Amino acid sequence: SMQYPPRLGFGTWQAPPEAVQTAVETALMTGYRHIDCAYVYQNEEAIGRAFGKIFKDASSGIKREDVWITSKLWNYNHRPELVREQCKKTMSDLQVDYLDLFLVHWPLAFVRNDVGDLFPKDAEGRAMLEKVPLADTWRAMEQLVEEGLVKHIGVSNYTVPLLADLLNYAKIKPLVNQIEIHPWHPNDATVKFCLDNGIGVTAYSPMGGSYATQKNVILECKTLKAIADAKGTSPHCVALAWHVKKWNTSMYSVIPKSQTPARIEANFKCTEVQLSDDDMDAINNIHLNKRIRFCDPAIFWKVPLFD
Amino acid sequence: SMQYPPRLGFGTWQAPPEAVQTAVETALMTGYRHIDCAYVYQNEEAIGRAFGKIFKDASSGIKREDVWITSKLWNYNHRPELVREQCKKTMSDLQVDYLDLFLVHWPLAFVRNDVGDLFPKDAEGRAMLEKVPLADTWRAMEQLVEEGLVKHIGVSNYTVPLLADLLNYAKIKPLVNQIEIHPWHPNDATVKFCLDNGIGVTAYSPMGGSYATQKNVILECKTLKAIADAKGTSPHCVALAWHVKKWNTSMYSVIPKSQTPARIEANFKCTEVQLSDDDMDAINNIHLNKRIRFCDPAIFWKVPLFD
Ligand SMILES: NC(=O)c1ccc[n+]([C@@H]2O[C@H](COP(=O)([O-])OP(=O)(O)OC[C@H]3O[C@@H](n4cnc5c(N)ncnc54)[C@H](OP(=O)(O)O)[C@@H]3O)[C@@H](O)[C@H]2O)c1
Ligand SMILES: NC(=O)c1ccc[n+]([C@@H]2O[C@H](COP(=O)([O-])OP(=O)(O)OC[C@H]3O[C@@H](n4cnc5c(N)ncnc54)[C@H](OP(=O)(O)O)[C@@H]3O)[C@@H](O)[C@H]2O)c1
Repeated sequence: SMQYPPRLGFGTWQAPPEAVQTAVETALMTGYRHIDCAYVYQNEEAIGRAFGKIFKDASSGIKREDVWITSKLWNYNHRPELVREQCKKTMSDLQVDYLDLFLVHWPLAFVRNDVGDLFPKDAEGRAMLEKVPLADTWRAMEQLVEEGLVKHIGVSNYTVPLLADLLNYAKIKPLVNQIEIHPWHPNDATVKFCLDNGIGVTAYSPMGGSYATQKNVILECKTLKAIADAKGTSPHCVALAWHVKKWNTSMYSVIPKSQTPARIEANFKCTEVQLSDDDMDAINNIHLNKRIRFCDPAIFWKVPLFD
Repeated sequence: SMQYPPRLGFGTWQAPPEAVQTAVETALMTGYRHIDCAYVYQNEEAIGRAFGKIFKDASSGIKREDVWITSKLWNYNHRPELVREQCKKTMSDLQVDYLDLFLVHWPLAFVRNDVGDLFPKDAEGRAMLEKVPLADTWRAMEQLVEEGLVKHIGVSNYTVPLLADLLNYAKIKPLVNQIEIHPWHPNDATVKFCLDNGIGVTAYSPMGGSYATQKNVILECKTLKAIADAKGTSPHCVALAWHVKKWNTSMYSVIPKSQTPARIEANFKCTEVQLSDDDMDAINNIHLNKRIRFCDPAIFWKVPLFD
């Protein structure tokens, strides 16, 4: 019954196990119906406890089929024989029998070493990569849909030419591309390319995220704070409202994260904010003065995927 | 090699998976040889990546047999048949073939429901308990020693009468009792009872912990502050030095936790701190003016275990 992820979703990166169960419970009870997960976030079992508690309880008013659940194939599981195994492990942890969506997390194949390092690195701090064609990984992802383990598959951090090439050999097309989009990195050409080619888009770090002590770039933005103040809301909600007005299609969704119940609830009201054309112009100007790609493997893995 | 846990250990409660690997690696490389873990800390797999890496090759300089590794049976696994199952799971996560010590985490048997809630509570917010005699659980713990899965077994949060009764039914004696001990909760009568009966003692929250937002009571103490200042050290090293001078026996250990590399290294120098007899009297008087048991299930589970 859902064709694409619900427009307003909920992220789980960096939420420790001890916070994320309460966070997901709060999101679900607040009304979010799209939860973004990943194996590499090291918290799927805690999330699964939230799903089990809510979906098994006929009193919560929320059933499994009301919720879109996404997870992601980690970089060290790109060898085809590892794809189904991780899918099943992720589902077991999440206490689900199927995923709505399973993504290739990055177009980077990491070695899977004998201690199971999530981020294997050589002495220079560069990620240790494995020889796995992206098409081999994709074919393995397709088999998950054929078996019925997952309803849809997609990609994340794929660039235009990777998407173009995928479209030329995919038997099952990627449902979406999940990529970094926010007022400091609007990513317009790539979004348009996806949507023009019938691929949905999911905006990660939609409020600018928590990145290098980690900082929240949104807290320094005078433009977002001025619009928020004048409208009796938060800069967070103004950012989220900007996404959904800018790209007014059910094929585009946002996945804001908080592990703080008050913020989870407050962010859910972003759909009530009405931005003017002047508001949209002002926000669209932010990246002309400050443009930043935060989630850049050139930085943390010494692999310049986006160059 | 080790009859009792090394005196200076390292705790891992509340360390998220994303921080705890680095934390454990920092501790081991600094010189700690006692790592305190638990299933319920939701981070054993991350800790395992540290152990797996370090113990794989002699080139690290630290062999498995150089390190004392403790874990703990969670409250929902008191049913005898669940004890070995959890022991094996814990060990798989930690990437070890044996534990030096496996503890009964609490003398509370929680129900293990169909969604695996770690903290099952009723409508009134009270923990939901299961009918499992403590002696039944203990017999199942003894089997782990007979099989060779663990070298030693022990208890945590056991009171004097529970310990007396255990000594009377045990075929394998508990090696230690792990309990809350710090300047605000010196726990003298219980410590003395254990040691007098040939049961070791491991001091958890040795610096007063991070507890109800969460606060560190040690940073408001003018007594530890004045002594730390006088001796050119931290209140943290003074509190740790107090423990090891007060109870000067190989049977008594402390497990200070930090997920912060600089603090992990700094705490390890507590052994160089030379406290005087008047320093000891000053620290010993703190609980007369401020006595607090932080880790009290009367608060968070509505079960008054310590009353
Ligand atoms: N490669 C990938 O596919 C990829 C990469 C990045 C992210 N993602 C996904 O996208 C999700 C969202 O991105 P993100 O987590 O990077 O960043 P984000 O959602 O843009 O921002 C998260 C940060 O904002 C804070 N925050 C949220 N609401 C707030 C409010 N109302 N007031 C004040 N602070 C607020 C959070 O703090 P608290 O939590 O402390 O409240 C956290 O520090 C992730 O969780 C993950 O699911 C995917
Ligand atoms: N029921 C049980 O058997 C039980 C119960 C509680 C604890 N435990 C065990 O006992 C261990 C120790 O107890 P604990 O973790 O409750 O409390 P603790 O070790 O007394 O104190 C931990 C707190 O002190 C901070 N800290 C440590 N060293 C510091 C320094 N040098 N400077 C500034 N801050 C410092 C830590 O912050 P950062 O980490 O942010 O640096 C953390 O907030 C636990 O981790 C666990 O393994 C067992």
